[PDB]
Amino acid sequence: RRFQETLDKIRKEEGYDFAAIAFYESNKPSSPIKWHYVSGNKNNRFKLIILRKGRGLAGTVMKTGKRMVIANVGLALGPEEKIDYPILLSESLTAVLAVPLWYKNQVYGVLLFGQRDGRPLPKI
Ligand SMILES: [Cl-]
Repeated sequence: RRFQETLDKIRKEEGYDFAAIAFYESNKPSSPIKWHYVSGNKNNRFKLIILRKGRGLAGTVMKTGKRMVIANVGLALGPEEKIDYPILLSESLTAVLAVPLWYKNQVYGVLLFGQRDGRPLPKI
């Protein structure tokens, strides 16, 4: 599809190990947010991630409408506090960049880029 092919292209061209897109699961008022599309994923455990608004990497970006950058997960977060950003755990991400996706001044999704094994973030 359009989203999948765009996702694989940007991830490869930007020199990232992983990429994902989160959206609200449904139209329902108390709908959770979930990682819907992935590129460079090691497993399908990202599908176990259920985020309420304001929770996880996707929920935080969705709520604020502001990018989130973690240049070094090991320095920025305690190993125990990683459960608050579950994609970091299922995908063993060591650095992340998460940006809001906008449509007509409204955030509809979260685009995430991640590095593994201590590979630094390329220029943002
Ligand atoms: Cl997450």
